[PDB]
Amino acid sequence: VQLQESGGGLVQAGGSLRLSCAASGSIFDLGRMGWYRQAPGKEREFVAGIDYGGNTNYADSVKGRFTISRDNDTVYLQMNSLKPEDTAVYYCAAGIVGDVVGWIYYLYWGQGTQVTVSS
Amino acid sequence: MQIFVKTLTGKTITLEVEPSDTIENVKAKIQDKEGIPPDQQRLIFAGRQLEDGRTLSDYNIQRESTLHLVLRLRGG
Amino acid sequence: MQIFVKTLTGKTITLEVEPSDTIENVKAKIQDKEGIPPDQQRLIFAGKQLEDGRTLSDYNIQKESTLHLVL
Amino acid sequence: MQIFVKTLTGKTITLEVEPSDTIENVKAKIQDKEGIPPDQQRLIFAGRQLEDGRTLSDYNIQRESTLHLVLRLRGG
Ligand SMILES: [Cl-]
Ligand SMILES: [Cl-]
Ligand SMILES: [Mg+2]
Ligand SMILES: [Mg+2]
Ligand SMILES: [Mg+2]
Ligand SMILES: [Mg+2]
Ligand code: NA
Repeated sequence: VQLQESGGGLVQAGGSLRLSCAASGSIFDLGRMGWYRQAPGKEREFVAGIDYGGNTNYADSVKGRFTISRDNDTVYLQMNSLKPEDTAVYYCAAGIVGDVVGWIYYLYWGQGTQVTVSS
Repeated sequence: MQIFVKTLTGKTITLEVEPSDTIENVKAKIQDKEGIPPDQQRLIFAGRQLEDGRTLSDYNIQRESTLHLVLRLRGG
Repeated sequence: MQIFVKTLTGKTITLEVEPSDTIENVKAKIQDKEGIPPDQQRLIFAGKQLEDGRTLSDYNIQKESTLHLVL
Repeated sequence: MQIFVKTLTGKTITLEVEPSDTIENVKAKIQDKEGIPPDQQRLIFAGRQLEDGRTLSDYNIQRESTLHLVLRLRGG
């Protein structure tokens, strides 16, 4: 398993949660890691990304609340000020840009960690 | 004609297709199996992204060929 | 797609590129905009020199990235 | 025999190979043609990453197959 998410769980609205993704082998050397999520009845949605230069980017709905980072063997998603609509299965992934601007091709992705934000 | 579709880590899935099937038609079948919407699938064969209006025959995809499935998301 | 090119102490130049554009093509565009011969250009991203025969997407360079130009 | 090697967005190149060539040898041939060190190359065929120790025939890679090249990228 190249990517294994953890750190999900049940959190009260307004709380914070850090997700982790253990990255095995040389999965980082694709040069781009990301988190995306899938909420009930919705399509997968990009959340945050970081490239091998350290450059990050965020979905508009999480910018300012979420921070993506990585250490030698782990990608992290620090999620602050959590909202009920952040409830989703969260996935870490590794990939590349493609032919069309603004899209990411994820070649590897994990099994997901459930995040549930209650009220 | 059976082709295989595979993600790098995932299980091979087998599809029955016609050489005249469009990539859009193949993606519709992948969606039925794996749940990924066609607009978030990209299929790679011979190091090329397979364009939806084109047919399998256009890309010289033959029996027992294995298409590479990646997840395409709007980000950046 | 828009990207940026900067020397360390110089002006930032904005370039219109395609993801599939080669580094050679990017240097050609910098020559068109700034008048710098491509043979005098080295482009750097994430601390690595970019090779002429590779594309921007080969280097996983996304929109609005900044390349560093050294002469 | 000739095979092709291509990144997702780049133009294709060709290598002269034999079925018994190892993936390691193929990466050496790519370095000779493209200047990419073998340890910066990730090669994909049939939705599988190709292992250095195996040969082309081990992966059923035939004449005029196209390998998919992905760079290994590291900050600094
Ligand atoms: Cl936490
Ligand atoms: Cl999307
Ligand atoms: Mg609202
Ligand atoms: Mg491929
Ligand atoms: Mg000119
Ligand atoms: Mg070339
Ligand atoms: Na469908």
